[PDB]
Parts: sequence; C-alpha cells; structure tokens
Amino acid sequence: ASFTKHICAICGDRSSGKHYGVYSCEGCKGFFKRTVRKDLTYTCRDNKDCLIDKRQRNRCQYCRYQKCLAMGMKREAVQEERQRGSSANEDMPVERILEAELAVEPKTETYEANMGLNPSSPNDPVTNICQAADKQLFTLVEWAKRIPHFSELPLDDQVILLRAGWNELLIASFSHRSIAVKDGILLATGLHVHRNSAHSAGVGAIFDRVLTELVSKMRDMQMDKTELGCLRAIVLFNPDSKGLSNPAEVEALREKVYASLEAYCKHKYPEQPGRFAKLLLRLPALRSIGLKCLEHLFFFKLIGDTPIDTFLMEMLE
Amino acid sequence: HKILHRLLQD
Amino acid sequence: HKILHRLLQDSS
Amino acid sequence: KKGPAPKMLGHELCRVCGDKASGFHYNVLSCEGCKGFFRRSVVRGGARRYACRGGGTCQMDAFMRRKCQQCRLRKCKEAGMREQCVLSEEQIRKKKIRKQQQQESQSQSQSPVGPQGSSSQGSGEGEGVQLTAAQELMIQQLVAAQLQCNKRSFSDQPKVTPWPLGADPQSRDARQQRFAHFTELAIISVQEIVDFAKQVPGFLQLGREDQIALLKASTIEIMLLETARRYNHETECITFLKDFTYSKDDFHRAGLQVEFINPIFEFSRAMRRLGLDDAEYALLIAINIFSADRPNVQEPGRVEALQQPYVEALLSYTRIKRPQDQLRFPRMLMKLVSLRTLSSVHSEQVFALRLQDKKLPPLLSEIWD
DNA sequence: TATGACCTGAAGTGACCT
DNA sequence: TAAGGTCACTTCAGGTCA
Ligand SMILES: O=C(O)Cc1cccc(OCCCN(Cc2cccc(C(F)(F)F)c2Cl)CC(c2ccccc2)c2ccccc2)c1
Ligand SMILES: CC1=C(/C=C/C(C)=C\C=C\C(C)=C\C(=O)O)C(C)(C)CCC1
Ligand SMILES: [Zn+2]
Ligand SMILES: [Zn+2]
Ligand SMILES: [Zn+2]
Ligand SMILES: [Zn+2]
Repeated sequence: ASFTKHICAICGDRSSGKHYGVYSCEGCKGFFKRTVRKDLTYTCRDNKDCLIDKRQRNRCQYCRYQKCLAMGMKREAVQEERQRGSSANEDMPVERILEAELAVEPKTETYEANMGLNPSSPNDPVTNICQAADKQLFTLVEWAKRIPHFSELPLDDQVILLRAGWNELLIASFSHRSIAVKDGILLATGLHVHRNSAHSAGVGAIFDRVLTELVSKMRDMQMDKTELGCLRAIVLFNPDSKGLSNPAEVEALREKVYASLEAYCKHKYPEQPGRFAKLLLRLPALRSIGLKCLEHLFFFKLIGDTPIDTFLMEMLE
Repeated sequence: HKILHRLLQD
Repeated sequence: HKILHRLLQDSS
Repeated sequence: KKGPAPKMLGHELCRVCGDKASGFHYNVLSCEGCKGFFRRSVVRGGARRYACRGGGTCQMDAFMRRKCQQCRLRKCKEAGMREQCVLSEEQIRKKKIRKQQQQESQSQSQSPVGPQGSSSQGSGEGEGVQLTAAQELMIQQLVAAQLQCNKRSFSDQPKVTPWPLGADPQSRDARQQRFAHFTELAIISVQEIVDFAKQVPGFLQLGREDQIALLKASTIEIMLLETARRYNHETECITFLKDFTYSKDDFHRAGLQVEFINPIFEFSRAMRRLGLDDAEYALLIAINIFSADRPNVQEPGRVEALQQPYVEALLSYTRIKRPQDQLRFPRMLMKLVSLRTLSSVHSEQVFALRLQDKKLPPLLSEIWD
C-alpha cells in the first residue's frame, strides 16, 4: 500500500509527507512539535478508549499524542533542545439549613450576667427528658419541612425517615443546645438534668456517654449551626430505612449534603483540613448512642412507670 | 400511625 | 478477659 | 486557500434549554444564558431561589427558563455540567496574576533579545506535593500486615468441622453442625484480627484493658468489613478462607435469623459500589479499631489521637487516587455507622442464641457476652 | 436583582511560508 | 526535502453592563 504515503498516519488526513519519521499532516506535526517542546504530560479522562480521526482529533490531546508516538514518531527528531523535560450548591443549600436551625432554635448567646433558662430539680430526669422529647417532635417535623427537598419526597417516606431518625435528631439538637454547659444537658422545656441525677436514676451510663462523646467534642471543635444542621441532615436522610419507595433518592440527597457540608468546611474553616472528617466521625458515635437510648425507651415504656405522651408513644409504638 | 401524617400534611 | 489477654502477649 | 481553524460547530443547540449554543461549557454544550446562570449558581449558592410549586414537570425552553431556576439548574445537572469545572477563588487568583503583572501583557524584559534603549524552576525540596512518604509507608505496612496475618488462617482449613452436604432438612444437629462450623470460622477470624491489630503501629502504646476493650468492641465490625471484602457480586456468595464459599441460604440453614442475615448482605453489596482496594480497607479497619467512643475505654484521648493520623492519611490517599469521585471519602466514613447498626443487630443475634440456651466458643463467648 | 449578549484573554491549532 | 516559525484561527474560562 503505497497510497498511504499521501495520507496522515495518525488522524487519517491528507499529509505533507514525512516530518517526525512518519507521514503526517501539519496538524499532527505542529501538535507533536508543541507537545515534545514543553513535554507537558496530558491527562485524559475517558479513559484510554479514545479513537482519533480527522474530525475529532483536537478533542483529546493525550490519546492523540499516544497514537503519534505509537506510529513511530521520535521525540529526538524534534529540535529546540528539549526531550522528556469549591462547592456544589443551590440543590442542597446550607443557607436554608441554617435558616431551619435558626427557626427551630431561638436560643443563642452573645457578648454579661444573662441567659434564658436554667432552673433545676433532680426529679424526674427521665420523665422530664421524655416530656422535652415529645415537646420537640413537633419542632422536629417543623425542622424537617424547612430542609430542602424533604417536602418534595412522598409522604409515607417522610414518615418513615422521621420515625427512623427522630432519636438521633433530638439527641444532636439537645447536645448542641447543651454545648455551653458541663455537666450536664439543658432540656428544651428549660429544665436541667445534672448527671448526678442521671446516675441516681440508673441511666447514668448512656447519659455520661452523651456527655463525653457529643457535647464535649462539639464544644472542643466549636461546631456552629450550619454544620449541626448538615449533620442532622445526614442523619435525616437514611437510604437504609425500611419501607422506602426510592432509597436511591435519599442516598443521593445525602451525598448532596456531604458535598455541601465539605464545601462549607473548606470555606468557613480553611485552617482545619480535618474539620469535615471530624464532623463525619461524630456520626458513628451518635448511632451507637441513638440505638442505646431506644433500648431504654423500649424499657421504660414496657415497665409502665414514667408517663409517656401520645406523640412519643406513637414514635415508640 | 395518625398524628405524624396529619402534621406532615400541612 | 483471660483468653484474649493470652492471645495478646504472644503469637497464636 | 484552506481556513486555518479546527472549527467544530454547526448549531447542535443546547442540552439544557435548546437555544443556540456558542460551544461547550462545563462539560456540555450550551448557550450564554445557561452558562452564566450556572456560573452565578455555583459561585453564589446562598442566593434566594423560588421553590417549585408547579411540580418537577416544568418545561424548559428559551422563555420559561426564567420562571423556575431550580428546574433550570436541575436540568443543567441533567445536562451533565460538573461543579468542579467552575474555577474557585484560590484557583482563579493564579489565572490572573500571571496574565496581568508581567507575562503576555504590558511587560517583557530579559537578558537576551534586549532593545533596552529608551523603553530555579523545578523543585525546592524534591517535592511533588501530596501523599508524603511516611503515609505511604504506613499504608504499605498495613497492607503487608494484613496479608501476613491473613496467611496464618490458611493452614487452619482442615482444622474445622466438615460441611454436611445432603443433610436432613429437618435435622436439628445439622443446623447445630453448620452453626458450630461458622463459629469456628469466626474464631479463626478473631485470632486473625487480633494478630492484625497487634501488627498495627501505635496500638502497642495503649494499656492492656484499653487494647482488650477496643478489640472486643471493634471485632464484629472488622469481621463485617472482611466479609464484605470477601463477598462475590455476580454469584451473590461469600468466600471464607478463599476455598470455602457460602450462599445466603447456607446462612439460613445455619440457624441464623433473617433480620441478622439480610442487612449484612445489604452492607456487603453496598460496599462494592465503592470499589475499595486493600489499602482503603486496611485504613478503614485501622480507623475502626481506634474509634474512641467504644465502651470500657479508660484513655479515649490517646485512642482519638491515634485515630487522627489514619483519618487524614485515608483522605490524601482518596483524593490523589480518585480526584474524579469526591464522595468516596464521606461515603467511606459513613460505613462506620452501618457497622454500628449491624453491631447492634449482631448483639441481638447473640441474645437470640442465648434465648435458646445455645452455646458459643469460650473466645466468642468472652467477647460478645 | 437576575439576565444574556458581548467582551477580555489566555492556551491552543494549523495552513502556509521559511 | 524536512526542520523551523508566523499568526489568522479556534476554544472555553471569567467579567462586564444595559
Ligand atoms: O475466612 C477467613 O479469612 C476467616 C474469617 C474472616 C471473617 C469472618 C469469618 O467467619 C464469618 C462467617 C461465619 N460467621 C459466623 C459468626 C460470626 C460472628 C458472630 C456470630 C454469632 F455468634 F454472633 F452468630 C457468627 Cl455465627 C457468620 C457471617 C455471616 C455472613 C453473612 C450472613 C450471615 C452470617 C458473619 C457474621 C458476623 C460478621 C461477619 C460475618 C471468617
Ligand atoms: C439520653 C436519655 C434518653 C433519651 C433521650 C431522647 C430519646 C431524647 C431527648 C430529647 C431532648 C432532651 C430534646 C431537647 O432538649 O430538645 C433516655 C430516656 C433513653 C435515657 C436517659 C436520658
Ligand atoms: Zn494528522
Ligand atoms: Zn483520550
Ligand atoms: Zn441553553
Ligand atoms: Zn419547577
């Protein structure tokens, strides 16, 4: 086949004759020239399946160079001295999540001799905590609605997700509420617990576990409302819940929360590379706590001593 | 069973 | 607590 | 004479709206409107957008695109526009200062060429940036330790009760036989884990009861990880000791409850979408041992501090290897939660076995009781 | 306030000289 | 011939401003 002498050996175009040791057009000539001169290493994301022809040759430079080199072109033939040499947003915005957290929790503090509520009594810690929980379930759904894309989900799936995550949601909530007090936690009803009371109630183990692994770390890393809301969003969307219509959507939204949170971390706190990873690592500690609390909730409910309200009963039943 | 559905409705 | 401990100090 | 341009054009329109495109923008072809909209959407995400009250059936064209911005952006996603194609603020600063202060505009001055009348590049330290030496040393050490501790379980194969194939379906002692078999495999697993953690650096810096508590707590989850690593996608079976394969119904004949068996298979098939290598698995296990939220831990500070290097080392390894997938890292750190849930399920399985007055090996009975 | 035609402006390509 | 260079030409980022 001596007709191939009149064509380019790479892109299959009409050539000018030999240049780098193979017959190629001015395009591949200038390309190999400009490439080998600086010898810049290309990166092709396909990968490596690219078929180079006359028309599309400029779309992928990597595979074009590889085909040029495969045809027998020499880098030594090239003159001039040289050889070898953010966020993802508005789908799941953190501002709306922040708006949700600010909406649900009015309580904050700024720069003397004031604060909203901290009365106390060590009777009865469990009953008061259940009361506060039942109180905060309504604000939990009201929080859930303000979270992006959740209201767009089917109603039954919303129900399932809330019934699944309500415990860890409330837990993270009162943990971050109690971030300013040690120890221990402030109830949403305003009343105080004081872990001694938890020890005298026999629940001291899980309580001190909450004190150690949640509020302590949150205060140490100084977690704000955005990150709290994002973590609560990760907890909120669980693709692994039972009875889900389309778990892939929930998982996808969760991924969106990952990207958005990591973005907010790479923005607000450029100082700490391990901020995002820390926030994520607070989650497995939460799950073990959230489950252990259900075991006590299933207990005190079955015993029939501590009065349980209707909504909390519904969540437990 | 009942409450949560109605709260989620409106 | 015993058997894990005896599995610790040396090779099993 | 032929025009000296590549010139790939001809009005292929727009993948978002369908107006006339000026070319490819952010990994897709679109018009100026969609491009600018996408840019201002990425750079400002906190901007107020109106929720979609007309349903996700919103139709996109050269007009209604101004109505619903959420659907417009969603179809920009449907068009395949990447968020990483938008230059950040720290990325754009170097795309400015080089093109303004000296190079290519207003200034060229050098030693050669000069009409001056009347008007070390390569490396500082031997760098190449991320993924430092010590990290890769630790990773390779963890992998080598994993293999080395894995080879010890290969000689224990005919130390165990044979599998009763062709067994009476209503036989109780057959189920008991399979159960005993799996428990022995679990013993081998536990010893293997102990050896692995023994070869893990920094682990010897803790106390006796610290190491014991950490091991007893993380054992089941590490077993879940190793099992998910030994899971076969196509055949839908799990292969232990590389010569022993078992299906789900084999676990059903073992006497294990459905609520114990199912989520484990869910967990195993969920991790194959991650496509993790031995390095990432080893790092995940290493981090899992060093979780400080475990019960009966006297010095959680030392454990957390020990968990610190493995976390960031996993980060640098993930970002460099697969820059295309940024969700791999958070999806990996999120598997620990599933490990916690499956740990609870496991404990419930243990209690289930206790309910029928079934006996488990002294080691397994030491850990999970 | 958001929008899109329109610009700045580099990095690149190739037909055609040299 | 076969190496170079030139500079009309494309591209796709951000920025402007009515
Ligand atoms: O083959 C090796 O390399 C060694 C190895 C590594 C990892 C696991 C392993 O044995 C697991 C297979 C049998 N296993 C039995 C078991 C383990 C832990 C606790 C219990 C129990 F006492 F709580 F019951 C049992 Cl019965 C069961 C296995 C499994 C997989 C899928 C469905 C059902 C059961 C498993 C259980 C827990 C965690 C991981 C795997 C040998
Ligand atoms: C930790 C704890 C438990 C559960 C707490 C739960 C499930 C919810 C708390 C909600 C609050 C306290 C909300 C708020 O303040 O907004 C139980 C009862 C099992 C045991 C002792 C105390
Ligand atoms: Zn060519
Ligand atoms: Zn290619
Ligand atoms: Zn368009
Ligand atoms: Zn819409």
